[PDB]
Amino acid sequence: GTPALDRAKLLKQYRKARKRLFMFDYDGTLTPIVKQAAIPSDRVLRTLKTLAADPRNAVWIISGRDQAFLDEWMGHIPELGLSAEHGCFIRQPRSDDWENLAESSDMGWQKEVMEVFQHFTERTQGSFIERKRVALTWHYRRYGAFQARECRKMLEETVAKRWEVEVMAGKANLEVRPTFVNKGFIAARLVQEYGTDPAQAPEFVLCLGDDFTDEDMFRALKKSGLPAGHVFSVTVGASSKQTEASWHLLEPADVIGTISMLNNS
Ligand SMILES: [Mg+2]
Repeated sequence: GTPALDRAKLLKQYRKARKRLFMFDYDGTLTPIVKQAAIPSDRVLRTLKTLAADPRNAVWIISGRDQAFLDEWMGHIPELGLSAEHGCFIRQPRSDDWENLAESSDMGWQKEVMEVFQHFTERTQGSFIERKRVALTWHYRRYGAFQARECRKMLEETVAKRWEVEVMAGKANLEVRPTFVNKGFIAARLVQEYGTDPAQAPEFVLCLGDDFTDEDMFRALKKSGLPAGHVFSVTVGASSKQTEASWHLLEPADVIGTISMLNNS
């Protein structure tokens, strides 16, 4: 559990900070979860535009949403940093260049993953491989769970040992993906971009998200080296929710309200 976000504490550090960093998950955080439906309201867009208008602020939207979604709904706010398709497409603040991070990355790890995946596929009836530009996935929905543990172990003693890649399990599913698709990696990278000089660090960081993928960002900020009172990791959810975050807000409405308070600092 966490205490409710201390809004006075937040506002005070915001006003004091000369550089500020915002990292926002989209779905469930800036807007409610719904069953292409979750388009951003005018209020959300206006609030983000006003926040990004301040050159002291670096404002990032970090989403698994398709690149076209973020581009169409938020691209017109030029100061926003956009991360789409789980970290696969990035648009820096004030850049009109979308970058494809897969084509920048050495994907040489895929061959060895395919080798390990073929080994287990030959020994696990009904299993099969799915190949993407970025992620390689071993499906066993059709013993699976045990084989997946064996496979996970083999990937760890080989592929993961020499490639910046991480192993992710699904319900009946083993996926292997570059570290750059991990939100914690993305958050760590955003902070590291300010350099190692402590006087050039952001003095205010607000990091918001609503589910397990966002827990990685909160964990990453614990390793940032930033002064405790400078970082606000906030989960969107119940007060009783176990989280790596330090604070909670109950609903996306409370998120937008909180940003609105800052906009009026
Ligand atoms: Mg979310």
